[PDB]
Amino acid sequence: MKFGIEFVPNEPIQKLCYYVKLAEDNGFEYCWITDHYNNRNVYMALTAIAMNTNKIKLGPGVTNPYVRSPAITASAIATLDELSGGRAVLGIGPGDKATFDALGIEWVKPVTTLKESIEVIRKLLAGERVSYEGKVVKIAGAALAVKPIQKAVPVYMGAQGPKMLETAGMIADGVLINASNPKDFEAAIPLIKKGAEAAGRSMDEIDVAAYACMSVDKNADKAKQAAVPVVAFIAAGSPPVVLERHGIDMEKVEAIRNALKSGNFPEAFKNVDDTMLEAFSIYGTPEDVVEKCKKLAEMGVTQIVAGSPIGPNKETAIKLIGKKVIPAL
Amino acid sequence: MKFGIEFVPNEPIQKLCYYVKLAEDNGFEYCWITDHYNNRNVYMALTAIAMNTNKIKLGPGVTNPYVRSPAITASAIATLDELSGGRAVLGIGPGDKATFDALGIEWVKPVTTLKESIEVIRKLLAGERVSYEGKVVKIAGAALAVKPIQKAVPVYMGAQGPKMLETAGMIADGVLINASNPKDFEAAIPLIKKGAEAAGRSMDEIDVAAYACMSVDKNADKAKQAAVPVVAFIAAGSPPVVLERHGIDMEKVEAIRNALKSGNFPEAFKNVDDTMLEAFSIYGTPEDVVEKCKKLAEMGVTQIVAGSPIGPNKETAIKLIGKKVIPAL
Repeated sequence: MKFGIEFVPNEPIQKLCYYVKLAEDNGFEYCWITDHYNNRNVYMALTAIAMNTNKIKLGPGVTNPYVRSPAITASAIATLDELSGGRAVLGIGPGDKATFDALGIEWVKPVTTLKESIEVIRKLLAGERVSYEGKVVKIAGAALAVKPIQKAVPVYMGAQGPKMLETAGMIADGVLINASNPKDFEAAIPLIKKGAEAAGRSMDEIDVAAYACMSVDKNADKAKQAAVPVVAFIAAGSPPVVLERHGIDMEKVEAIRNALKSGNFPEAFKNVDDTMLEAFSIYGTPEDVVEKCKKLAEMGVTQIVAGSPIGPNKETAIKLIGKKVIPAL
Repeated sequence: MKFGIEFVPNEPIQKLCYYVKLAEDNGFEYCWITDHYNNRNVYMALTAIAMNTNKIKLGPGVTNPYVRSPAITASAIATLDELSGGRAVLGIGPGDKATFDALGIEWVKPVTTLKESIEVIRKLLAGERVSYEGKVVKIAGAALAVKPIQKAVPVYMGAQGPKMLETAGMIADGVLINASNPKDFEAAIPLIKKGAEAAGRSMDEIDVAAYACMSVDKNADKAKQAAVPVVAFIAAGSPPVVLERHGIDMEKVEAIRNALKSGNFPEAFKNVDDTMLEAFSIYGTPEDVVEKCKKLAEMGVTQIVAGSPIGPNKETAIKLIGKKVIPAL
């Protein structure tokens, strides 16, 4: 089992560089940085991280086709790959309507746009002069001067829905699924396989990654309490099918929704229950978390991403995962 | 007279960082990095430059509203300003049709779009929650979490045309004019002044920058020969009015145009003449260049940007400008 780590660049970049180097020292193999217009710029953060690291793979987790031209995304990735000596990965998903509403961007045909953007990005990274008359993406004579070090930079698709999961099976090197529980992967991974089989691919060529809420502490209950804020947001944002799959109490989900939309975070967290914590986070002592990670592997997960909060104290939790979780997996 | 320096990030970023640190050591006050999708990413380059420098102001020269959301541009600038301790500058212009044709981007109302984008970027950088119903740019509830250190990051507009120059006079902190000869500023600066007066502003609040082709060498003729390739491109791309102002031989301009569009650089360079070099570059010994810079200051130029080639050898020329040009001005 390979481990990744996820951060929002919402603190000074020097602090983030400390966390990622600490993660590298502790045997994490992937560093995923979120890409939201309101925070520190993802590629500037990744440049600093590359300068402070040596071996960990790193990239946006995830960017999207809309906030920058896919041609800009390609050369940003090539730049990262050069600086890092061949360690770049491209995490890319469809984005979200709330963001694009605020920025005045039309969310055109997200599944098609993501596929066409990935094809164009890969052709540019391969050094091709690109003429591409897509249904959405239209390129006429574009060519990079900047070149990656890797022959093919791996592309990980953010995928939550069936059509996106099947598309990832056909074209992606990895899949970032926002889930933490085996039931979710029992359902998701067959859809990826359907796409792999349609494309004549083996699942061996696809890294199925759990983009998980993780909270690890020597005290199981402190780990549980630290996962509550993130789980509140995950439950509030979960589609019906996910809430049905885990038997979540919908009246509690509505209480969380109302509290979050007025910013009453204490009130929202009051409504998180044990069912929600077991469904939407990997939490507990190291021994607890190792067992949970094993049951995800049994469903076909091949990368676990230690996502927020990581633990009650991120510094402490990164070290504890490195000493008593990663070596066991 | 303040000095800037311009680079294309078309080599490994470490080499660029050496040049910019060398420029800082030699008394340059501004560093302008070009923003084109085919090269290394401008903000990744600027991050590395910021880490290798201390005092020089730095930013894109120039970005545009189209290749990234203006909200992304705002947080990229804020991120740069934070990393650099308050040294960011935002160079921004309209872009160009050739690029946007290749990327599938419609070049909507260049002057209006640039004005609205600047207004939005400034409101975002000021910490405002932005609802902006522009003729082109439409923002609904966007807000940054990242903050610059400067209260107002200076905005320099790239401006070549009359409407853009007048707009820059009304709204910009500085103007980047792609010209090297006093005749061009004699014509341009009154248009900026027209806008400043319409907005009730003093020209004291506007840094008029000559975004110049510069070539300095202890041997005047080596300096002249090093300027030929850039001057060939400037002459080929100049609007009629500029070629008319300098009495350029249009037949040589056409020979240059045909050679460049087939990539015959030797043939294009054969057609560059003394008239073109005097009109489109600041070249010669340090003594020559000092006098030429003084005649630009007399027209109202307050920053000279040492643009490509800088000299026959960039390292040698940066040092020579620092020792025998900047101190004299």
